[PDB]
Amino acid sequence: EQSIQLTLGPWYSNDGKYSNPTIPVYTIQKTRSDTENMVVVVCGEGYTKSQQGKFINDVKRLWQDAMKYEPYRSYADRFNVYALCTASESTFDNGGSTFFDVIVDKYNSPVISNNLHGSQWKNHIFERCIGPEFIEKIHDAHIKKKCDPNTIPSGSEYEPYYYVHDYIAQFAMVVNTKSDFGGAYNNREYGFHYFISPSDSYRASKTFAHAFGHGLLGLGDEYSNGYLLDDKELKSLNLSSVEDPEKIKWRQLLGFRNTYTCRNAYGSKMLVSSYECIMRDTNYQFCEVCRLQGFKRMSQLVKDVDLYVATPEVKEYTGAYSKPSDFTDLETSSYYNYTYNRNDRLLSGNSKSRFNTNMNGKKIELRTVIQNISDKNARQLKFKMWIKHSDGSVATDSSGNPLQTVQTFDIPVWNDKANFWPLGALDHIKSDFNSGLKSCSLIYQIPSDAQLKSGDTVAFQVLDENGNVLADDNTETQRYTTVSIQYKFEDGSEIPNTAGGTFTVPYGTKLDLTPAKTLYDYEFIKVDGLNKPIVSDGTVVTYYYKNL
Ligand SMILES: [Zn+2]
Ligand SMILES: [Zn+2]
Repeated sequence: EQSIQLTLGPWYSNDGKYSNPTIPVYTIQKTRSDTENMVVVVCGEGYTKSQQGKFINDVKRLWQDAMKYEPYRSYADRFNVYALCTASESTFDNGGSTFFDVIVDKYNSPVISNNLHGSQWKNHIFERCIGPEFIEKIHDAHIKKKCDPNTIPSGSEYEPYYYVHDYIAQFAMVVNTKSDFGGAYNNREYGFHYFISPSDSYRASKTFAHAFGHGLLGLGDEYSNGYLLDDKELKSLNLSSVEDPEKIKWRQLLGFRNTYTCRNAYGSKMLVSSYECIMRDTNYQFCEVCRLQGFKRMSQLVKDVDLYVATPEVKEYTGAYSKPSDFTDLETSSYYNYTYNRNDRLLSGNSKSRFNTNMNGKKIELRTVIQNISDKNARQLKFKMWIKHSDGSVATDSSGNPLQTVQTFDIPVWNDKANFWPLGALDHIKSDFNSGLKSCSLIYQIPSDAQLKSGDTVAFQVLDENGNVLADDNTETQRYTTVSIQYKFEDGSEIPNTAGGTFTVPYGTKLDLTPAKTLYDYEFIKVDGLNKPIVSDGTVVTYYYKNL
């Protein structure tokens, strides 16, 4: 009941096998209008018509798994996700005719092969054919197509299609295979903004999250080689060749969690902020620099986000890794020595129980990084830190004074926001990493006469100007809860061409999103499940739309 139709001439289907395809559209997630959310369009490669149920379930699995990683998780309910059921004549492994002519080259890179059947512009199909039709028929903006992609253009072959990657934040192509491969194609000046990953490889979800890190978050491969020249140094979001810690772009993050600049290989001139990142090796999480940069990138596409508050940490303050000269050795072994030293001093998250009665007279530091997303309003955050007894009470010194401290930090405006992948940008040239960025450190001396008890821990809060708690000592290990979204007609029927997925949120989160006025041509009636704390797995939020 919901589909788009394409007209593919010889440049896109030279053998005529997909000259006029009908493509069913499935909505996996639609929590707001497409103008308010980041739109993700996923197509299938090497799935025959009878395998489209497998494709939709594969897209839901890979998507739900990608949304478990920060920074994507912080925006999980701000994406609209659509699965386009592109049918191939053959499965990918059987090797016959497929919708996207994907081949795996000698370097294990998956590519759309224009020369497989002579379709000269096959790898331009997303922005010249699928994108404009989807943006006209399905996307809430309903932008009319203005170009015929099968006729010879009189001017630029690229400029008429630049709008496609502003309405569609990302194109993803999932290949029906167990083969292990991954490929990201980002070059907006030449219309490319898609990636190719497999449905069933041993690391399928990890590959998907990594490739999405290039496409959506604008991040580079952290296994990259070479010395970055000035233009490449300024352009890169998460790589650097600056050996001086006083000048490196991410100097404010040094010593925050596992952030210690190091070479990405022996003798390498390419430096990374952490050796343990998914952008270098798919077995890891996103590093703090990738989390910050990716959060900043997505804030440009969903503009109701005001602040980034990295999860604070508490460590015993010994003086180690407290000044730039402590970060001059860039060997990978120096990164690992740094992480062992941090483990030995950690007093937060899973190491909260490492606080003991021998902490009297010792200093402790509450540290985090904050990014202001506003280019207009400066912010003031208040940090509170105290020593709390196992029975909730606040520990005191030998005179009855509580072992508590407070500090206020100013967060400057993000003045350079227009240079950081704003909506409509074709590239990234230069940006000031420190614009709107503030590393916050509260160093408190535990009194020599502190009355410490067995089971005491460090408690803390980060508060906004109105006293709202943005983060606390329970944040790092807080439970996440699974939410399921369902789409129904007024009579209770599941809306055809919907395949409602799940995402996770911090326990107690109140979802406050304005539902889209329409789902396909159905008008919104009501929603059950919003503006109420999510405190159970399998919590269902049901969106009701009126049938035609
Ligand atoms: Zn990569
Ligand atoms: Zn990283």
